[PDB]
Amino acid sequence: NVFQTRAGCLIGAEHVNNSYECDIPIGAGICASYQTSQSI
Amino acid sequence: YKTPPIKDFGGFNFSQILPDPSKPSKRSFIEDLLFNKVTLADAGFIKQ
Ligand SMILES: *[C@@H]1O[C@H](CO)[C@@H](O)[C@H](O)[C@H]1NC(C)=O
Repeated sequence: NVFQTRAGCLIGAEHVNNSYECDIPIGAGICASYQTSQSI
Repeated sequence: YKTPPIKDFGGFNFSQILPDPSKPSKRSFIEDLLFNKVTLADAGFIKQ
């Protein structure tokens, strides 16, 4: 689940294509949340 | 709110400050000038 952003390399969270009111600010317009199995 | 679809405001010219859909950013001419004036120092966010 390696993902590349402009704030750094993120390991442990899968990348999606939707856009909601973001939960945890990562940076550079990228946020993260805990959703559904269960994952980040 | 989306930018106005038609431009008949009555003679007033807003193309100077409205965004131009010609560059990968939505910055107008004034915004581009203002960005070009001040220079940053962090040099991006990635330095391996
Ligand atoms: C990774 O290096 C490449 C150049 O080979 C560059 O396109 C990219 O900007 C670098 N990664 C980030 C997040 O900037």
